[PDB]
Amino acid sequence: GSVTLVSRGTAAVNWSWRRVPAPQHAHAATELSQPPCFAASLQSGVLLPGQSLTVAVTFEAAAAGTYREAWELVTRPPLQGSEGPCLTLRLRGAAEVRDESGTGRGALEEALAEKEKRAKVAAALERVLRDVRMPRRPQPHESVEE
Amino acid sequence: PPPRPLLELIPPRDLTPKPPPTTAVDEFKAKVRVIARALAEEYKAVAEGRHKALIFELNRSGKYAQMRDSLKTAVVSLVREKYRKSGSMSPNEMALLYNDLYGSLLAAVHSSLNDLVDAAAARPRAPPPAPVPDKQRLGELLELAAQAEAMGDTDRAELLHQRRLLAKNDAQVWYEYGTYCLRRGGAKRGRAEECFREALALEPAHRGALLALLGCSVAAGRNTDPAYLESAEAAAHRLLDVAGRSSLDAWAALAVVYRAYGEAKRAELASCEQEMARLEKQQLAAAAAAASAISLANTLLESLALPAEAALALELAAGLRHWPSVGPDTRTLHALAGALAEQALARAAGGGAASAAAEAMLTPGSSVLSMMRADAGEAVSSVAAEAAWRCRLLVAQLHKARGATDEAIRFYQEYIEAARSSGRLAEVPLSAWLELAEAYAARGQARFAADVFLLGASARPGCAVLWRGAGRCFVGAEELGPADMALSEANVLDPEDPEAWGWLALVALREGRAEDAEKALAFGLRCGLGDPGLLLDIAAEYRAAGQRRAEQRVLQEVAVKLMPESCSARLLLARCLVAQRCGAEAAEAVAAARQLAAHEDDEAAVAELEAELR
Amino acid sequence: AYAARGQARFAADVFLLGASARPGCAVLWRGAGRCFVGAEELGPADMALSEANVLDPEDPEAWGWLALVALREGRAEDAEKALAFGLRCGLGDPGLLLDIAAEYRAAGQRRAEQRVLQEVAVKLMPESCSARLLLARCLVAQRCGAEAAEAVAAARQLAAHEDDEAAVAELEAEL
Repeated sequence: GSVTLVSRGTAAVNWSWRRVPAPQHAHAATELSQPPCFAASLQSGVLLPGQSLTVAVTFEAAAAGTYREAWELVTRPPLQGSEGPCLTLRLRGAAEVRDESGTGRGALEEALAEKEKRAKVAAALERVLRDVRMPRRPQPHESVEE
Repeated sequence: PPPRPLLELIPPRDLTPKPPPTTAVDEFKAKVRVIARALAEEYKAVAEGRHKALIFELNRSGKYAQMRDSLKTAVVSLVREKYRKSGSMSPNEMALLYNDLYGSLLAAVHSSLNDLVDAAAARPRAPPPAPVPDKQRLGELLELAAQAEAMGDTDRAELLHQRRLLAKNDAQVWYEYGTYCLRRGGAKRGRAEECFREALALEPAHRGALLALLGCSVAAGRNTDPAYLESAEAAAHRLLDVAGRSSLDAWAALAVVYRAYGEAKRAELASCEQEMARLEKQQLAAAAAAASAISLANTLLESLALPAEAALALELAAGLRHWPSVGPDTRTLHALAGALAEQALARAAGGGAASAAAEAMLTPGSSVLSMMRADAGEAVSSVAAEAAWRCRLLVAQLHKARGATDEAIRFYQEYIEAARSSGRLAEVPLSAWLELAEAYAARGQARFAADVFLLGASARPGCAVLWRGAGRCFVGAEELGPADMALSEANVLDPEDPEAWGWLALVALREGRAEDAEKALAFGLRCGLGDPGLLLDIAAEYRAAGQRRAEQRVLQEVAVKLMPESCSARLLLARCLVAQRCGAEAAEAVAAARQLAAHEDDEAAVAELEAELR
Repeated sequence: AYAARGQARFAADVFLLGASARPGCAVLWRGAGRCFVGAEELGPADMALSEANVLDPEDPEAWGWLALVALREGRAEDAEKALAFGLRCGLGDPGLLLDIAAEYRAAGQRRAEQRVLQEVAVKLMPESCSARLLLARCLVAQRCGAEAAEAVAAARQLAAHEDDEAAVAELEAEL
């Protein structure tokens, strides 16, 4: 991610931060916060007046989830007077599995094979029905032949 | 081209295996475990104020300094152990590598401390992440397919079934795919029956060879009009099933197959007589064994219940041979079970042929469903209790009495509350929660459906379909917080579900996280995203918040999914706002032209005027 | 000369002749493995190439040929490790990577298909590699973000047949 933050106010402050997890429902049976998805090395830095600091955030994923881990807690010993003592920062990390369905097609043409087999079964019906044809024709003949 | 005087195996056999060195990681884990136990002791000694006090006291006492020294030595060893690739060594990559080693350190610490974390009295929530190449996802794939079927996500369920089929191609997975194909519909039953055939050919499974017989019995009665020859092989197939167990209840089950077979009443009667003899022998043996230390109707009940588990509604044949058990047996609760079976058959018939619920409701108006086993336990067996439970569920399902969604809510609430009081919440099918939520959504209230989905999730935390439905209902009720919240929980619980990603993208758009919405939409687009309504709402939110290229992409996906739904008008409006796509403007004027509605053609004329302007 | 001739097995023969004469020379073993791959003698190819990179590491050609043998054997994990080691090395041969990407196309594991394909694109941009890149992206998923860039590359490539393919790919991207 590499989020950048800029100071102003002619005051130097110690940039520390805390990680508050997403507040999952009472019934949620997931622990997606104890192993930190997002990690940074510039933690607990120092910010001088009129300076910009860039912090590189690396997102580690163990499954294909949104992994909402709202850092949202930057503390500074002279607590900020800019709309709340602690600033907010919303972190979202999305992973994907890249499902492989190339062979999924392979199962399909079976169903065509059974379409063929269904045709065979229906042809059996034609066999049975045409069985009725053969006895019908000869009956009148012998009478007029005699 | 002269050949070798020697062979090809002449190169020396060095035979050098490749072992991975990982000792430093284990040393770090052990040292961290010891340090963490000491830290826990200090934590017990002396809330967030407690944590601040503990860090301050550690700094003051200097135990933190010894921590730093020992951990510094350990981390130096770890870095030398793992990170020694080196290379170009640019500063941005250096920051990235520092982040990598820091994340590895925290991962190692968490892995080491997971023992104590689990041992803690707090409820152990296992992390959902199970990244697996289908080596173990089997079984869980069946569960996901079951949830998809419960919600009606047919294509996703079929894809999961085909995935497990490719993974294992075993008899039982073939059987599961065939059963799901049965549940899909009457047309799919041919595929279902031959998947049964594939499983049978692979293995003559005991549970197998009965489903194929059921499909054969379904033939010659199906709406697709199969002939008698299709059901002809059923007798032989179920005779082989009987040979699977020659002197068991499966034989009485196959007696139903003879009964279905025409002009075989003599063989059916002989089979019934010998089945009665075998049942009497078994009962006498049981009585003698108990002393030293009916059944036919129950068998017909179970052999009716299995096709009730299947999608077939033709176990009415099993019912028809049920009660004709010569002489009315002791009614007990078997009669009530038979009445439950015939009610289930009636509801299945109504499902098979639409508009049948109007006459279905005629019987439960009076003297049907045991009045829910006299509406009380009183002096009755647990069979009667579960019969009353199921009767309540069926009555509530019987919407079409007069459409009284209110009494539908009342009886769904009664059913789920009885389940909760008995403690068997998980036993409630997901179809019940889906029906209750749909009934609430039918009325003006959506938050009620949201909370009933939440109740379902509480009952079944493992399932993610309930959470995703909760997210849908929260979106409908416009509670963005809980919407994104439960949708994220559902997505993490079950990935590979495009609906969850699409809903997440919608909520992100509404909250204003444009980049999050783009990512979620892209992931869902890589996945299925069959539902057109989600994409249409995404396009509407985009119309509200710019991003005309995203508008165009989403609406093009809508157009590809569905030809004539006048989404071409939105296509044309978006590319007129873009104002460079006159060719597609004319194309979509033609799209409306063969869409052919009066209002659609008036809008087409307006769009044509706009295109002429552009 | 024998590779120009039909039976590249003869070129494999003289390559092991150089190898038998001087076991130390890894180049002879590497070429012999190349010719077994050409002749589809996968077993001897694997053995010769394994002995070659044992004799001499830091040979990205040998690593890539090993990866090709692994892919045609179906040991995808071993192929992935081989490509990782080759990328630690140079891997300057474009044809080997193209064949690797083809074997991925035939075997699945599409993410590796792109890894190899952007590797090829970096190695040689004007070789119509972006056409195959767009094909891979489209078949994997709806990734119009990269599909547009691939279509632009195909358009700027400016060959007649490549432009027909580019038009087809652009129609797919619109889909």
